[PDB]
Amino acid sequence: GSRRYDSRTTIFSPEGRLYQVEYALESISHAGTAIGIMASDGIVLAAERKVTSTLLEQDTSTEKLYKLNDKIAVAVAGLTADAEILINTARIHAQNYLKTYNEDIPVEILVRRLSDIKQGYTQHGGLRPFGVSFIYAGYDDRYGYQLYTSNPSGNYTGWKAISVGANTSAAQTLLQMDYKDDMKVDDAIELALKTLSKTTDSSALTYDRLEFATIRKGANDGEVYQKIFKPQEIKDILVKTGITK
Amino acid sequence: GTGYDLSNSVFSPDGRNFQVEYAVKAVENGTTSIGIKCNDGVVFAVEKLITSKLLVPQKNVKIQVVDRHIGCVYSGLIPDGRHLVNRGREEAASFKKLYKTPIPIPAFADRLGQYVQAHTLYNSVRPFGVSTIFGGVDKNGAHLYMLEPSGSYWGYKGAATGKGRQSAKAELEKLVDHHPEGLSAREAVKQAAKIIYLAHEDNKEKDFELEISWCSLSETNGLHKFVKGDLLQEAIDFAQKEING
Amino acid sequence: TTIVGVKFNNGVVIAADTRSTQGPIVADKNCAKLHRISPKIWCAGAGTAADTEAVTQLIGSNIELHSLYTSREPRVVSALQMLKQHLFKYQGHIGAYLIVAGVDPTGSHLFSIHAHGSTDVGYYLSLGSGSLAAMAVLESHWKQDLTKEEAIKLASDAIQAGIWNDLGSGSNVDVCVMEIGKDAEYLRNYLTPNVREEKQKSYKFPRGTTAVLKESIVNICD
Amino acid sequence: RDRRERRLIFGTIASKMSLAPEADLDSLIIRNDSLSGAVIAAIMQEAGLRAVRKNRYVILQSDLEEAYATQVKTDNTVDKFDFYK
Amino acid sequence: AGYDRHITIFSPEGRLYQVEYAFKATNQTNINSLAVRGKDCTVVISQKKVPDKLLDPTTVSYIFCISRTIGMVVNGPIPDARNAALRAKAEAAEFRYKYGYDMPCDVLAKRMANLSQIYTQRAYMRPLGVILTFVSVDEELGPSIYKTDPAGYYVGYKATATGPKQQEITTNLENHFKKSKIDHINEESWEKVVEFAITHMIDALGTEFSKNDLEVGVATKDKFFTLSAENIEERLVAIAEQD
Amino acid sequence: LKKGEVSLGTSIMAVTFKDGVILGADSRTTTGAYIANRVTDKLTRVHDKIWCCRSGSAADTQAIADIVQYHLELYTSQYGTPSTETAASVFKELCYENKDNLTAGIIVAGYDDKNKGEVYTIPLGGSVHKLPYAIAGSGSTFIYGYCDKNFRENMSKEETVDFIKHSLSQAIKWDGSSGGVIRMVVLTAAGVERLIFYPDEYEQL
Amino acid sequence: SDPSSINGGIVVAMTGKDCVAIACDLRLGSQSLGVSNKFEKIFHYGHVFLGITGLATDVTTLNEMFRYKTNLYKLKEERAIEPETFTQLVSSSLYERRFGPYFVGPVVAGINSKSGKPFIAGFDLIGCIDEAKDFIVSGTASDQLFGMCESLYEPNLEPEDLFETISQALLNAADRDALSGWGAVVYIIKKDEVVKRYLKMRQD
Amino acid sequence: MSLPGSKLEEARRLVNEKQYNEAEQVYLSLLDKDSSQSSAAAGASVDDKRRNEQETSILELGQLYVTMGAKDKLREFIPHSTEYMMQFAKSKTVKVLKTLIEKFEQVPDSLDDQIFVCEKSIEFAKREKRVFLKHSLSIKLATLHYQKKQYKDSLALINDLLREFKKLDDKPSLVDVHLLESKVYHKLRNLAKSKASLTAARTAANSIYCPTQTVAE
Amino acid sequence: MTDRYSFSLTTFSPSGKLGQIDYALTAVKQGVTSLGIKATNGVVIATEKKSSSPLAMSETLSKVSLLTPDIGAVYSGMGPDYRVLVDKSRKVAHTSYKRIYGEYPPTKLLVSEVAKIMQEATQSGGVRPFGVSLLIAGHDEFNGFSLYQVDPSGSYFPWKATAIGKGSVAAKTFLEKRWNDELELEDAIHIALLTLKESVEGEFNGDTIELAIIGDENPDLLGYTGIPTDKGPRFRKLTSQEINDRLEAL
Repeated sequence: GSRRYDSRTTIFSPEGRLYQVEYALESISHAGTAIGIMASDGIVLAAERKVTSTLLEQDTSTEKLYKLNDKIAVAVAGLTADAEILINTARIHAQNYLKTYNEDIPVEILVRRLSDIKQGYTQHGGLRPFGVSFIYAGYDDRYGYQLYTSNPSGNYTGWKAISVGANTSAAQTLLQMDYKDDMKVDDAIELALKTLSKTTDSSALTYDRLEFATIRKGANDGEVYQKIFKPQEIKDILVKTGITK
Repeated sequence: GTGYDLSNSVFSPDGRNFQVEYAVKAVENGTTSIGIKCNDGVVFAVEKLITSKLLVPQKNVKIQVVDRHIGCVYSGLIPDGRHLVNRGREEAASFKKLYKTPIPIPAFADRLGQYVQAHTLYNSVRPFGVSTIFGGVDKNGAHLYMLEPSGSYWGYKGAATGKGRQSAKAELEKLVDHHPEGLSAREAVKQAAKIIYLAHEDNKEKDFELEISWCSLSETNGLHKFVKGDLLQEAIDFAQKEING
Repeated sequence: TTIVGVKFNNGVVIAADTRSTQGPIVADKNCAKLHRISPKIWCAGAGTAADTEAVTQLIGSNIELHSLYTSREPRVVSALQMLKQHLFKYQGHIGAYLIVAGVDPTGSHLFSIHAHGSTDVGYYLSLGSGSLAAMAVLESHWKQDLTKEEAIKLASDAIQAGIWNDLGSGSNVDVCVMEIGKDAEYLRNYLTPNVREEKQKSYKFPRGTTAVLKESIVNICD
Repeated sequence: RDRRERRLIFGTIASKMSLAPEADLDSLIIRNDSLSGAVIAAIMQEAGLRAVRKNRYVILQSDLEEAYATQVKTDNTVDKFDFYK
Repeated sequence: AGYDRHITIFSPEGRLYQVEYAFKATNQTNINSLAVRGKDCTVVISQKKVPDKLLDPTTVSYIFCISRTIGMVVNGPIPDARNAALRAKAEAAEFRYKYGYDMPCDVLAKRMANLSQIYTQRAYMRPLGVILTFVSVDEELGPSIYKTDPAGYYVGYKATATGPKQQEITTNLENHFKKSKIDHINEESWEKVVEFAITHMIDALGTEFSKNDLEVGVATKDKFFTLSAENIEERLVAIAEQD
Repeated sequence: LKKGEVSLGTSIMAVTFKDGVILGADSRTTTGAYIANRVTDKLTRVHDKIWCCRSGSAADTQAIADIVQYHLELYTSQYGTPSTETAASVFKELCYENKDNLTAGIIVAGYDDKNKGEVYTIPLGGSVHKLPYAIAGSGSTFIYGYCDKNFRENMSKEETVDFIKHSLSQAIKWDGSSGGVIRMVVLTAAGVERLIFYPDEYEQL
Repeated sequence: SDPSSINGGIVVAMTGKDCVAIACDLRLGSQSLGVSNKFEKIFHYGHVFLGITGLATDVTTLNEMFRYKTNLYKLKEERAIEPETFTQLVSSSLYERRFGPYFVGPVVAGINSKSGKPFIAGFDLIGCIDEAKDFIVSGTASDQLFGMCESLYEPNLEPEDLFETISQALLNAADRDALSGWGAVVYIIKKDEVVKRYLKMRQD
Repeated sequence: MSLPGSKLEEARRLVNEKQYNEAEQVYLSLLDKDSSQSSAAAGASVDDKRRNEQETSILELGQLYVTMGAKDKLREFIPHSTEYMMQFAKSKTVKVLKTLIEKFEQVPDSLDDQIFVCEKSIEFAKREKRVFLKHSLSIKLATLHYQKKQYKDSLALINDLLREFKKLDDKPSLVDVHLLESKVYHKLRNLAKSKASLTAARTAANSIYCPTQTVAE
Repeated sequence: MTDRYSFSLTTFSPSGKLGQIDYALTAVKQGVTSLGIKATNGVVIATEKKSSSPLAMSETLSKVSLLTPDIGAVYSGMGPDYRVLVDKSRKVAHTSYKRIYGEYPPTKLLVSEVAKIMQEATQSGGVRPFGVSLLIAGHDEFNGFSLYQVDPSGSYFPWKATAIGKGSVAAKTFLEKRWNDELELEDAIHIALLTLKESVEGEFNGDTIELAIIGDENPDLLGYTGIPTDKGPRFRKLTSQEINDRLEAL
C-alpha cells in the first residue's frame, strides 16, 4: 500500500549513506564524459554525445554543456531532461542578482544555492533529487577564472582539471601528471583530445561526438568574450591541433 | 498479499474487491430490518436486540427520518450508519436553502450514492461497511430505495437486511398476488411484525423489542407519525396469533 | 471613434476608421480598429483599441484552440459567455463597447456588447462616441433583403457621416466583408476622404546647424 | 507465412472440392498475417462443416467470413489484443 | 515489490495490471446492449434483467438523459456507473455556461476520457473500468457514436455493443455495411429501425422478452426520449407481423 | 444596478388567464437619454414552457439568469422540470449575497399543468412572493392602479391580450422612459407563441 | 496631476529612410527642482533601443524587469528580437494589473535585422497601442511633437537630414516646457553601428 | 451538359459508332469547361474530380494519335500537361504518366516518340528532382535501346543505377534492372555475365514479394 | 484531503537508468510506427492508424494535431497520453510567449518547455509518467524547418530523418540510405510510403495511414483577403482520397 511500498530512500540507509547518491554515480558513469580544464587564457570545456548517427543534425549543439553568462558557463553530467529544470533556474536566480546589485555575480554564490535544491528533496517533502552532476565555469575580477564541479550529494570543490562520466579516475590520472601551471588555449585542447579518445569504446575521435564550447579573454577588445563553437569549427580544430583522428 | 483486502483502489476480476465483500458480512451480522412499499405509503421496521435487562426499550431508534417527509434506516455498524445521516440531513437543509422546496426521494438517492463511490476511489479513505434503507413521501408518490454497501441502488418495492434478507422478502411477494399495488398499507404493518417474527425462530435467544416508524401517502400526506399505544401491541399480538407456541 | 456594421442575407459587413484620437490631440492617424477572434470572425470595439486586445486576444486565441477542440468550425456565440464572464470577474471597470460579428456553423450573426455584462443583437449596429452621427443615417435608408454591394455603400456613408460630424474620426475607412459561403474579405483604405497634400515651401535644415561635442559608437556584440 | 505461401495451399485441397466462382479468400488473405498451416487446413474443415449444417454443396464467400471468428482467434476468455484495444 | 495489487507501476510486460483487470471483465453485470445509427436519428437498444418481483422497471436504466439531444450507454458496475453519469451531467451544463450551445459529441467524449487519463497519473485515486458510450444526434454531422474506453480510447464507431457477443453482432452488421458501403442506416422510419436492430439481437440470444425486459430508446433530431412500457410492447408485437 | 448597464423594468406586466399566463413588454433600451436598442425584447427562459420576465439588472439577467440555467440542468436533466417556485428561489439566493452590490428585481411567471399560471414576484429587495398578477418598473407607474380595478379572474385568450395591450399602451405613450413595440408570449399546453404589435395598433383603442 | 510627471523629460523618436532617429534629454528632478544632469532615458539591449518616460520608480527600477525577460530571451534564443515582438511584452505587462498599472510609457525604435525595414513602437502609460511610420513619442510634452514633425519631417530623408530634423524640434520643445531641458542627446540608429552626438541648448 | 460524365461516356462510344473526329471535338470542348475543384489543370477551369475524367479523355487520345500514327502530336501533348500537373496535387503526375505508356507501347510505335518525351522528364528532372520517376522511366528507356540494338547507351544507364544500388535496396526496382540486363548480354553471346544478372535478381526475390509479372519473367 | 501520497516514483534500481523509462519504450515498440524528415522544401509527417474493429471509423482519430500552424506533431504507443498533452500544451503555450509576445517561441525551445512538464511527471510525488514518445517537427524563424524526437524523459533530439514505433530499427536504416544535400516535399512522401507501409502489414488503405505535409500554404486557409504579413498555416493534411493517390505513384 502507501507504507510497505515506501522504504524512505531519502533517509539514512543501513549502509550508513544514501542509496540515491550512490546509485546516481552509475547514472553518471553512463552519462557522457565532460572534462573541464581551466587554462591561463580561458577555460576549456568538452563533452560527449549519446548515440551519434549519420542523420543526427548538430545546430545548437549544446546538450550537456550550456552557457549561463558571457563570463560564466555551466556543464552537466547525467540525464539531460533532469538538468534542464536547473539550467534556466540558476539563470532566474542570476537575473534576480541583476535586479539586486545590477552587476555580474560570482559563481560561488550560485553553487551552494542550487545544492540545497536537490538536498531539499531528501530533507523534506518526500521527493527525490536528481542524479545529474553539475560543472560550473565562470570568471571573476578577484580569483580570475573559476572552474567548479558539483555532485548530486551537494559537494563542491575547485578543480583546474576535472573529469566526470565514464572512466573518471582513468581520465584524471593522465591529466594529473600532464598538468602544467602555464597552459594556453591550444595547449589545453591537445591534452583533452588525447584523453577523450581512451574514454569511450569508439574508434579514435571525431568532430560529431565532441561537444566543445570554451571561453577566452576578449576578441576584438581585451575582456568579456565567449562563443560556442559550431561543429563546423570543431572539424577545423583537429587540423590546427595537428591531430586528425 | 492479494491487494483486495488492504486496498480498495485496485480492480477485482469479479468487479467487487474483497474489501467490499467484507462489508456484506458486517451487515448480515446485524439486526433484521425490513421495509414496506404499498399504495397507502411506505412503512419501515426496526428491532433492538436485548442483551440484558439493563437495556431500556423505546430509546434507541435506528430509523432516521429526514425532516418529516423522508425516512431512513441502516444496519450493521452504528457509526457508519449515522455518518450518512449527518450528511443526508445537511444536503436536505441545503436543498431547501437554494430551491425553497421539499426534496423528493429520487433527488435524495443520488446524494447517498455519490459518497460511497467517492470513498472507494481513494485508497486512503475507508468506505462504508453498512447498508442504507430509506424512503418516504414526495410530491409524486411512494418510493423505496435501498443503498447497498457497494453503492448500487435502484427501485425496490420491499427491503430486508440482517439474517434472512432474501428469505424475509418471500412474504412480500405473497402480498403482490393478493394486492397488485399493495392496497391498504395498514395491514402490512401487522404483516411487518409477522415477517420479523419469521426470523425469530432461529435467532431466538433473549427477549425481543419491535419498533415501527412509517409514513403514508393518504393519512400523513407528507407528515410523520409513530406506532404507539394500542397500535403497538396490536401488531405484536398479530405475529404471535398465528403461532402461539 | 466611429464604427458601424451591416448584416445582410449572405453575411455581415463591418467597417472602422483608421483615425485614433486619444485626448484632445490625435494620437494616431493610421491604425486598425478591426480585431480578430477567429479567421471567420472579426471584432471591433470603441474607446482604447488596446483594451480590446487585452481581452479578445485571450479569448479569441482560446476560441481558435476551441476550433480544433471541436474539430469543426469556430463559433460566434462561444465568445459571448467567455467575454460576459470576463467582464463580470473584473466588474467591467474598463468602459468599452465591443462589436463581434462572424459566421458559425448556423449562419451569420451580428452581436452588440455594452460596457458591463450586457450583450445585444441587431441587423445594424454602431457604437462609440460617433455612433449617434452614424446611427441616424442608418435609420434613413434601410430595407429588407440587403446584398453585399448595398451594404458597402450603407456602411461607408455611415462612417463619412461620423467623420464629418465628429472630430474623433477621420483618415481612411477599412471595410471588412464577411460572407457565409466564402471567407472574410478585408479591404484596407477603401475610401480616402482625408488627403493631405505637400507643404508649399520645402523646409530642409542644412548640415552643421547643431553643436556636436563628443562622438562614440554604441556597443553591440563582439 | 506470407501471402504467396498461403495461396499455394488454398488451391490444393480445394481442387478436389467443387467451389463456386463467387467465393474467394481475398478478404481473409489480406487481413491475416503470420499464421501456420493448421489455420489453412481448417479452412477446408470448418467452412466445410458449415456447409454440412445447412446441407450446402459448395462453399460461398459468406461462410468463409463467418468461420473466420472461430478459425483464427482461439481465445474465448476476453476478446484479443488488449494493448491498444 | 513490483506487484500492482496495491500501487500502480509499469509491469515488465509493458502493460499495467490495473488496465488488465479493467478490460478483462466488464461483463460481471451479465448484460448486453447495442448501438446503431440511422439517417437523421440514432437507435440504441439495451437488454434488461429484472431478477425480482419487487423491482420498479422505470427506475433501472442503463441509458441516462444527458442533454436534450444526447443519450448515453453504460455497462459495468452499478455504483461506478453513476460516477461517470453524475459527472457528465454536471459537465454538460458547463458547456452552456461557458458557451451556450448544445454539447457536441467531440467534447463530452473527450472530457470524460481526459479525466480518466489523469487517473493514470494519480496512483492514489482509482480509475473507472466502466464502459462509457456517448450516443446523440448532431445537427450538422447527423448521428454519431463515440465509445469511451477505460484506458482513454475513443474514436468514431458506426456501431457498437457490449458483452462477449459484441463480435457476433458485428459479423452480421459488417456484411450489410460492406455491400451498401454506408456506415449508418439510410432507411427512414426509425420505428421500423428499432425492429431492424432487434433482429440482429435475437440472432445472438435466440429468445423473446416482454415490454419491461428490454431497455430501448431513440435519439431523434433535437430531441431524445425514452420508450415507455406501451411503446416497447408495440414494437415487439409488430415485428412478428412482418417477419 | 450599477454603471454601464441599462435599467430593466419600466413597462412590464403579466396576467394569468384561465389556464396559462401571458408575459408582455415593450421595446426600449435607454441610459439616461438615448435608445441604444430599439428591437429590445425582455424575456428570461429557464424552460421550454416556463418563461420569466427580464427585470432589474441587465447584466444579471443575461448572465446570472443563465447561471440559473446552469444550476437547472443539474436537476431537470437528471429527472424532470420542477415547479416554478424551485427555479424562482434561485433568483433570491444569488441576489442575496450581491444585494450590497448587484440590486435586481425579477418577476417570475411560469406555466404548469397543475399550478397553472401562478406568478412569483421578487422585488428589488430580493424576496420571493406569490401573487396572481404583478406590475413593476419605473415606466409602469401609470398602469399600476389600472390593472387592480377592472381586472377579472381567469379571462380568456384574446381578452387577456387586450387587457395587457390596453395597459401597456398607456405606459408607452405617456412615458419618455418607456416605449416601442409590444412583444408578448403565449404560455399554454398548445405551445409557445410569439406576437409583436405595431405602433399604429395600441395607440388607437 | 500625474505622479510620474514630477520628474519630467520626454523621448522623441522618428523614422527615416533606412535609418531611425531617437533622442531624449538629460533633465531629471522633482517638480521645478532638477537633480540629475547625467540622467539618460534611452536604454539599449539587442539592436533596438528603449525609451522610458515617467517616475524613476517605474523607470530605473523596472529597467531590471525589462532586462529580466530580455536576457532570458537572449540566453535561450541567442538571437535578436523584432520591435513588434518585444512591444507585446510591454503592453501585456501593463494590463496584467488594471488597478496597479505602471505609469511609464516606453518608446521603442530600431531597424529590422531580418527584412531591414525601420520600425518604431512604444505606448503610453495605460498601454494604448500607437504605431505609425513617422514618429511615436510619449510624455506630457509629447503633445508638442505631434504637430512639429508634421511641418518638418518629409518621407525618405537621409540620416543627416533626419538628424537635423529631430534635433531642432527637440531643442525648441524642451525650451517651451518646464519638465524638459538641460541638454539633448541624439542617437542615430543604423543597421549595425550607432553614432552618439551631444548637443548644446539653452541652459536655464 | 452540367454533369461532365454525360459528355464523356457518350463521346467514348462515338469512336466505334461514327469515327475519331466526332469524338475528338467533344474532348476539345470539355478541356476549357466544367470546373470542379482544387487547382486548374486546364488553366481555363479547375480540375479535381474531372481530372480523373480528364485522364480518361487523354487515354481516348491514345486510341486516336497512336493508332493513326499522330503520336508526333501526342508527343508534344505530354509536356503541355506537365506544366499543368505542377499546379494541383502532384500525386496524379506519376499516376497519369504511368498509364500513358501502357496504351503507348501497344501499337508498334517509333523509337523517337518515347525517347524525346522521356528526355523531357529528364530535362524537367533538374529543377524538380525525382529519383523514383526518372529511374522508373529509365527502365523502359533502356528497353527502347534494346529494340534500337544499341547496348552502349542502355548499359550507361544501368551502370549509374547499379552504383546507387550498392548503398540502397530498391528491391522492386533491383529485380527489374537485372531482368532487363539479361536481355542485353544475351544477344551478345554471353553465358556468364548474363547469368550473374538473374542470380542477383533472385536474391531480392526471397526477401520481399515481387509481382507476378516480374517473377514470371 | 486529496493527494495524500507524497512519495516519489520507483527509485534507482541496480542499473543506472530508470525502470519507469525502460518500460515506457515497450509501449513504443508495441505502438504505431511514426517517422519524420526535413527536406527544407517541406516536412512530411506520416504514421499508421491501428483499427482493431471494422465498426471503428478512423475519421475521428487524428494522430497528428496542430498546436501552432507551422508546427506538426506525431506520437507513438498510447493514444490518449498525447491527447492530454495537447490540452496541456495549448494552455501552457497560451501562458507562453503567445500572450507575452506577438508570436509563439520556435519549435526548439517551445517543445522543451512542454517536454519539461513530462519530466516533472517523472519526479513529483503521486504523478506517474507516460509510455509514449513524440516526434515533433516545426518551422522556426532563422533556422527554417525543424524536426525533434521526444522521449518520455523530454530531452530534445535534433534529428534529420528518423522513425520510431514497431520495427523502428529496420525502418531507421532505410532513411539513412536515401539522403542528399536537399530533398523535396513529394520525395519525402514516396520515401515514407516505401518505408512505413512496406514495414507493416494488413492495412493497405489511406484511412488507416495518416500523412501530413508542412510548408505548403493554401490561400483558402487564411480566411481573409487582407494584407498577408505572414504566409499562413503551412501545415497541410491529405484527405482520404489524396493519401491513396500517393500510393498509385509507386
